Amino acid sequence: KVYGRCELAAAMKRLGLDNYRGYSLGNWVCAAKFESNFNTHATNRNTDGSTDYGILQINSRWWCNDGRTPGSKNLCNIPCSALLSSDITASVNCAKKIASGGNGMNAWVAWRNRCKGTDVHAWIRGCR
Repeated sequence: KVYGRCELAAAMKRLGLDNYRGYSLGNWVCAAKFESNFNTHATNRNTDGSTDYGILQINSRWWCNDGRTPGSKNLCNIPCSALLSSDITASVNCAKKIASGGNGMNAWVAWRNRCKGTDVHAWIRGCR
């Protein structure tokens, strides 16, 4: 799947992501095109023996299982798969918990690349 920006972003609101660890959802939204381009089934394999997955584009060897990655942890104890689904909320639910770490959006430098220091409400406006 691949979700439409607004069609998708008030969905995060549903998850209250907005102000998840003080994080405005636009910042979240962003990461999705930048790290997800809002594609549910988009998944990027690394030259590090693993792929980030989902739209979230998070690394398996630390979070999910696709039974593939040598020495992977899957601390999410879940399917790497269950996330690229045309309904990301699941991955979201895991991604969200994953921010419980100190680092924050930092873990998506792509975020720090784009989403960091940027006008995140630039997403919010003109969509209910």
